[PDB]
Amino acid sequence: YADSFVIRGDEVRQIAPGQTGNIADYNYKLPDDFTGCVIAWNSNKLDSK
Amino acid sequence: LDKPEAEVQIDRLITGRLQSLQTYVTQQLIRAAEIRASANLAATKMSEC
Repeated sequence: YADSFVIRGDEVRQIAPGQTGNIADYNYKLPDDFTGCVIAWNSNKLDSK
Repeated sequence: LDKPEAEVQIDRLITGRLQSLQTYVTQQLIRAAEIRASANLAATKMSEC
């Protein structure tokens, strides 16, 4: 399953098991026993205006 | 502590406490053998004395 979304660079650390924060808690929560891979890249060239 | 960090500290506590129980039981089995032998001697003396 591929879950796609856009966040700030400083929020990237929240996309991980055992983490907390306003993304981890209110937007996208992973389980503590999460199995899978997290891939992220800078999209400033495409998404910023 | 965060989960993956807590699990390490908890694992140590479980191992130590479980090991302590194993030690306790082993010593009780050895002591039980000594007492059983004494009881057998007492039973013999009751019959013969």
